[PDB]
Amino acid sequence: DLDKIMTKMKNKSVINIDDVDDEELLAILYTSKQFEKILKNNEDSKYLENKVFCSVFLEPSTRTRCSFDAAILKLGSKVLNITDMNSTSFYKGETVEDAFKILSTYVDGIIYRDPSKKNVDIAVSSSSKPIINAGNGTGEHPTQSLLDFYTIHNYFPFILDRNINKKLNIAFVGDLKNGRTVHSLSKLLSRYNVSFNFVSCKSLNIPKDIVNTITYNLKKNNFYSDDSIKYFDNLEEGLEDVHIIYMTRIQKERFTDVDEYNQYKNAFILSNKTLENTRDDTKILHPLPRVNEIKVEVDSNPKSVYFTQAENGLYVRMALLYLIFSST
Amino acid sequence: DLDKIMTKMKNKSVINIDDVDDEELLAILYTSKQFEKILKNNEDSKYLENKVFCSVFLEPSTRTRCSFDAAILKLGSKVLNITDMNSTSFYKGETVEDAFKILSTYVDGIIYRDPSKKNVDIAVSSSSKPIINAGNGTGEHPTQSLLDFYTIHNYFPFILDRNINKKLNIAFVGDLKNGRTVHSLSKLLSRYNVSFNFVSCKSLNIPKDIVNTITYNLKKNNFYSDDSIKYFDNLEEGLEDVHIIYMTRIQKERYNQYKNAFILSNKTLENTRDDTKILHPLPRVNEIKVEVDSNPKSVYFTQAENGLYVRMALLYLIFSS
Amino acid sequence: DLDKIMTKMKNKSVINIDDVDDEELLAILYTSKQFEKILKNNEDSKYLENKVFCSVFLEPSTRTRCSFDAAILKLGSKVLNITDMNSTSFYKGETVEDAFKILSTYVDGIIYRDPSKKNVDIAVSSSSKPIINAGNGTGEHPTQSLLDFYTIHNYFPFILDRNINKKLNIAFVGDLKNGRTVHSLSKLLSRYNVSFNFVSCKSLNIPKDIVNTITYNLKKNNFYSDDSIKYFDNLEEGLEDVHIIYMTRIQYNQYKNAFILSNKTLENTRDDTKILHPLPRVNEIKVEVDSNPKSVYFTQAENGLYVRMALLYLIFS
Ligand SMILES: Oc1cc2ccccc2cc1O
Ligand SMILES: Oc1cc2ccccc2cc1O
Ligand SMILES: Oc1cc2ccccc2cc1O
Ligand code: NA
Repeated sequence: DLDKIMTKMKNKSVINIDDVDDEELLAILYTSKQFEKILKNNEDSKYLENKVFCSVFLEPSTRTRCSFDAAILKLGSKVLNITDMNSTSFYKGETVEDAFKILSTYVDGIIYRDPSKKNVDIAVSSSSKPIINAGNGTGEHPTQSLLDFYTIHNYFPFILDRNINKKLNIAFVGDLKNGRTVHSLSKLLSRYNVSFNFVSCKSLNIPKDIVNTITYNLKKNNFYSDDSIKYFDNLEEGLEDVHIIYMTRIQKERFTDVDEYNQYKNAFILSNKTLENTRDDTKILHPLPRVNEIKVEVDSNPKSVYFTQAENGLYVRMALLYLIFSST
Repeated sequence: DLDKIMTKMKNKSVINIDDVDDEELLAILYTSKQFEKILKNNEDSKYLENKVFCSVFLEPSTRTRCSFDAAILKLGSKVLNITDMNSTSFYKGETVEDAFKILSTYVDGIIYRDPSKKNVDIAVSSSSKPIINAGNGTGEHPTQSLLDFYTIHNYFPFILDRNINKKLNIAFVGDLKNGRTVHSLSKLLSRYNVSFNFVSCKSLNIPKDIVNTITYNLKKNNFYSDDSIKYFDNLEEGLEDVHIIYMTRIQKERYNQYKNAFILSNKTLENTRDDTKILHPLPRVNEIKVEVDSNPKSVYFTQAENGLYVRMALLYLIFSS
Repeated sequence: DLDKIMTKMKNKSVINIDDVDDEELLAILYTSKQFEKILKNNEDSKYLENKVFCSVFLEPSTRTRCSFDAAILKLGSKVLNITDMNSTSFYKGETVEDAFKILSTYVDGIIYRDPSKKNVDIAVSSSSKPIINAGNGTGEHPTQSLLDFYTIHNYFPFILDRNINKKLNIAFVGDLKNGRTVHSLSKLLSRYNVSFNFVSCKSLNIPKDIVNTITYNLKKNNFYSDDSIKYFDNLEEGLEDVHIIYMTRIQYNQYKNAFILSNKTLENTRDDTKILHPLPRVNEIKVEVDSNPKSVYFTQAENGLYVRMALLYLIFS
């Protein structure tokens, strides 16, 4: 019932993936699928024409910012842009609360990226218009999780059924400790019948916090067992019997010590060889950009869908904006 | 007669607040009010759709640039942005006159902000398209004046009457020397029955030429008396019988002694008139304590919101077909 | 004719002026002229409405970036801008191939300015959408050549005829060595019946390989003679009997004052001669020359709007 769902979603801020419930998630997946058909047939996509947004990006994140701008403008809307290298360079003396109180009288909605946990939450309480969090310091990047799930669901639509006999097995590989994308998508997937392989070097293990949350979310639907969560330090064991391989970025800005960065960047390299004993239906995701995590040769392997995944982002962002901001 | 005033304003540049006459001021106010009703009722505000603008900002002024962009885009028009720390990084060898001659062949109009006084005036005489000055070295910021006036007029509509028995009293408080906002609004208010309190430290006093322009403008409508301009030292005396309090920003560039001289608190407001309204061009740092935001005398966030309506109105009047 | 040409040009990347052949040049010039009429008569110009572009400028080049944005927006389209000082801050660890692969799934076309040739060539192979090169290190600046040629063609339309009895004579003046704009436009003009006067100081001479290409092109269309290419030291000889004077930017001290165009120096030129300069100018043309009817360098800049509109339209409609 897209109409009941849309009334509920209208004017919603999306800050954490838990702001999206089951019915909203189905509305987003369905709407995303419509926009995919629309774009792929070169149909008119201007379903949100009279809106003006502000996109405020207070750290270097030009790829994410451009993804949101492309979705706004493809919807037929307009966007003005605030971009700065950090938040203090923009706010200067001014409080986040004043800035958002006024900005929100200028525009119909705001896309906000700020590594400060606190700033996004201040923004939301002071804004008189809906905010979409495009990523913040505290591990929430909801539109990424949504586009990841959309992508997963396209190959394995049983993920939505909550069928005790149809379990999806995913391996997360790389920086589990700091990977926000992993945190947020884990939280979402664990609402469904999903089992997890965590593959990482010791100092980049998945945090306890995330494991507790995954545990809680699986138990809630009686899908939690001792086989639900496995831990591995090598690909040959961790890649066995998974439907999805999700490779994280290894972010240089996160590892000061360049030797640590060099150790972690080359610990898990996906090649055609490391893929030989995976399931025939397995699909490889990566939020992008990559550096050495996935060899170029893998781009020709039909198991890889990480470029399709990034393209799916346009559809899913358009869908989310449309559902929140349309007057109908 | 809006139709007759719209023919007059079409393709007008707005550089100084003296480019706007009494009747044009009325049409801006009236048109701003229409945009306010439209926007408050969540309605379709595409009143100017087929235009392309260039916004040229040659000092850091992110907020003002976003204000204008919002107005343009909300009207249904388009904008391209040139942004730089200073004007020399942008012009480099090239004359302002060449740059504006060419730019004007690409767009329908130009919003220009440049800390140089002279540049804007060069730009206007070289441009084949209207220019809106969004603030310059010579203390002219006419759209700020317009929106300030609109906000004042909302609470004290008699300011338009030039009735000898209904005088508006305003205190400007802070940096009067370098306050672009103060110079421009004083020039506009002084065409009406208004008296002025200037509250500042010695180093930041209002320039004489602003005093001359005020005096000259008041004399011209017989509103000048020896009471018309007073100068104070402290708030308690400065704020005494004033319908409007206008706090300036006190910005670091132009300091530790200046920044704490005049902070508006609920204390400093106890012996103002019941009906006084507080304006501030924004952003605010410490000039007004947060407690004053709940005091119903404060209207600075409405004032900034009003700027959407007034900028939309101005653009509409100048650029529509 | 034009729908056939448009089907051909649809989805073309324009990287070098040699990506544009005779018939594509004709469609560009025709369509440019239609946009000129439309704009000058205040008519609706929204011929490309549902398109979203990405403008990627990886060196400072504000004026060229604004021209393309103006043309996109005048067509009724939208643009998102990527706008930093070098390419390494933008690519960081990502390959140019991955970056363009993904960006071309988000947008309908890309306007790209990068001083690196390697980058532009990888972009074109990786992009699933057409790219327009907005200028690069190597002097390929095709939209500048196109608008230069449009401007020339307006005053001397015989340039397109390839008539042995109607030759256009052009002088290029200033920094011929480093003046990209010259190299590119020379290559385009040498497809036609054109003779060249190169006016420069010793150290800023036109490169021999540009002279080789010009020679080759003139021979191929049977327009080459021993008068085809002349070399000069000075304006008084150089400016003689030329339909076009093209002044370069001089972008030093001694080498930037040698050829300044004044009303005096124009006294013995043809009455019909037109003065172009790709702009901005510093000292190369005196302000007095702006009033002289022979000067068209501001009309030339304005024409650039029409020409960029035309090219965008023809590629992306
Ligand atoms: O994930 C990516 C998104 C992009 C968007 C715009 C331009 C380049 C991009 C590269 C990416 O890896
Ligand atoms: O104080 C202000 C903050 C702003 C933030 C974004 C856009 C416009 C703004 C105007 C303000 O006065
Ligand atoms: O010389 C030029 C100046 C410009 C200024 C603004 C936009 C485009 C411009 C192009 C020029 O050649
Ligand atoms: Na824009």
